Amino acid sequence: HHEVLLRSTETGQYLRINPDGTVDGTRDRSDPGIQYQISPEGNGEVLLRSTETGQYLRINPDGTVDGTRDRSDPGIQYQISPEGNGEVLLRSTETGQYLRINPDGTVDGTRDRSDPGIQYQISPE
Repeated sequence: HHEVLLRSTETGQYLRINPDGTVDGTRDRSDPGIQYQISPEGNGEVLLRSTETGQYLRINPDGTVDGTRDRSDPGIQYQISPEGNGEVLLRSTETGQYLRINPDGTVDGTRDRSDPGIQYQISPE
């Protein structure tokens, strides 16, 4: 299905959207909530849709991260920005916040371009 995994370059943790719409990080490569489809929006924007539950990764204005079913719900548009050597940043267009996965497996938004938790590998399933 051309699914991809979104993996922290820092810790190797995978971004997971859970059936309850919560989002966190896990090392469990077998978890069904870590597969995504990149949804082209055009103009350099994409949505990141969890395949198991059809939810889009959302970064909320308050800096919290969760999932949503509704593609018009803002906060779900991203710019995938290559850094080099196959590492990328995932920048939410609405607010300009980067998607951050922290070493403890919590996931939130940040503007700190230097934070080690905003770098990802995107790999084919």
